[PDB]
Amino acid sequence: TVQVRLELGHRAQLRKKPTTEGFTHDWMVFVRGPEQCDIQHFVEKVVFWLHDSFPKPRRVCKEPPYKVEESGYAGFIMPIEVHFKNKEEPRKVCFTYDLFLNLEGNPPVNHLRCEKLTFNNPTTEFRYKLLRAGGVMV
Amino acid sequence: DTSLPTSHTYLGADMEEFHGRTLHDDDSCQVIPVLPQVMMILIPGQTLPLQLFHPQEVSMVRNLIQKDRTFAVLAYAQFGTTAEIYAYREEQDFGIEIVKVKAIGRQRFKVLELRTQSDGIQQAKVQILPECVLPSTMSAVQLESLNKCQIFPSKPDQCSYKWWQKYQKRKFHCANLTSWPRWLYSLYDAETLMDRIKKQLREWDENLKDDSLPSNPIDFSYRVAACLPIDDVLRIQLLKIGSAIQRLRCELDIMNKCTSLCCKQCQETEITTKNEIFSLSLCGPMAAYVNPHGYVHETLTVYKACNLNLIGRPSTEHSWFPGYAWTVAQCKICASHIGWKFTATKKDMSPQKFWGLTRSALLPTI
Ligand SMILES: O=C1C[C@]2(CCN(S(=O)(=O)NC3CCN(CCNC(=O)c4cccc(-c5cn6cc(C(=O)NC7CCC7)ccc6n5)c4)CC3)C2)C(=O)N1
Ligand SMILES: [Zn+2]
Repeated sequence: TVQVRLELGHRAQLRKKPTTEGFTHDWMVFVRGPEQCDIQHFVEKVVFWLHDSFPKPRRVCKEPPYKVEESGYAGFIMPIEVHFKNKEEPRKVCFTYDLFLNLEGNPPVNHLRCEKLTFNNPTTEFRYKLLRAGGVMV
Repeated sequence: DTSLPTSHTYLGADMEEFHGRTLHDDDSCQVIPVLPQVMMILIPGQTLPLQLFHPQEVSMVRNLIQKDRTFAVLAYAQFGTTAEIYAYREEQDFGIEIVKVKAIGRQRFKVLELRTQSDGIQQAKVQILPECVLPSTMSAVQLESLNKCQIFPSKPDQCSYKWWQKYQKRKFHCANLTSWPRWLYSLYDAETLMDRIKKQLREWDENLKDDSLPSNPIDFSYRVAACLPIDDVLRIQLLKIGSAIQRLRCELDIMNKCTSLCCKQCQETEITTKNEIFSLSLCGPMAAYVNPHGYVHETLTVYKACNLNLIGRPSTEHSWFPGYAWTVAQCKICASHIGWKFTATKKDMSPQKFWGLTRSALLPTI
């Protein structure tokens, strides 16, 4: 069995100069995984789902860093898909990141959520790539 | 003006500066921290600006400024480049202790081991690679009686066929003592290769000053490699080469061969051609800049771009080039973020427009 950590996060800051479109905050969501691990060893790509109000609702990042820098006026629930090079399920993992912006004139919002994921039946090359990334076999 | 872009004023106005130099002797084993968010292949002499926001990277950079002001950037690894911090500033941004720094690539190295740490400061066991300096190719084939005729009166027809023919005839007169002609030895001479590379650069930039380029073959070669629109594999090959002459010859070969840059996503759409490249910065046509969120892009400046489309209205909120407003630009075929178009805020400014394309989205083609 293989047990690997992941870390999702986002930041949001009030725009000092509101734009003509009416946007008041700048927000960035990023998937980086745990501390000091090249996720690319086992993640083929990452998919970011944005509110349809944004143009190009579906963003794709095929190499790290995996991110979506954007501007807006309101938050939402943002789906994220992390697809691995796994040869069998789990081949993809879905998260529902609560993307929220800082209102109430508080200091800018910064959020980090840590999660744990499981893979089964790892092969020798699978274990090799996980150890390249630092994954731990349990 | 061409000095403004290198100032990186968009980051901030005042930042503590450290003018000291930290060097590591050759073939010496070191233990160096590794920055996790830098995948760039830092070349010696290239400026790396960063805006660290991670809770632990702030602590690591604080320890670095406390001691030795140096970290590592792996050639994402078996090779990497050390970066020496030279500008520093703290701020409270995004609700976090954010640290804005500027460093310079200093030394190449080979990776021996990568060991993690409890705090997360990945320590690399580092071997400092050397700079192989060779004497003149005529050093072994020389006549003492002619040692006087090795320093030439001046370097003023002039700066053309005359001076260079005389240079070849005088400094490589002993080729006849060997089985090889003088013009062969001319191909392994630092001065001639540097002059040819300078001719190519001047072809790129008609407003190029000789004083702007280093007179040292090593520094000149590193600057040339830093300013070429090339891929990652060639960057690694250039870093691996330890002899200045070999690097200069490789750079000349690349410059001769390279013709155009295509969309790294489409792979068949051309965006720009090497003849349209131009330098708006003393650093060179290509330089590294950070976006508002702290991530780094290598931008190359051109007069014109092909198959490009713009989004938004030019703004000067965080422009990398003062006096210019940026509009996000992308390849119209696929909309991938290729770069931006910079337009003049004033009307009496030269040029009135140009483009800056991120190297991370450009694929050179031959
Ligand atoms: O020259 C240089 C350059 C830089 C300075 C800048 N950089 S950068 O470009 O790299 N970084 C970033 C890259 C991203 N850029 C913006 C991207 N988006 C756009 O353009 C764009 C265009 C058209 C429409 C929209 C849009 C956003 N919407 C939000 C909402 C919303 O909130 N809905 C809520 C209701 C519940 C959810 C609704 C509709 C909507 N429509 C967005 C900003 C800059 C480097 C430098 O430092 N020097
Ligand atoms: Zn494209």
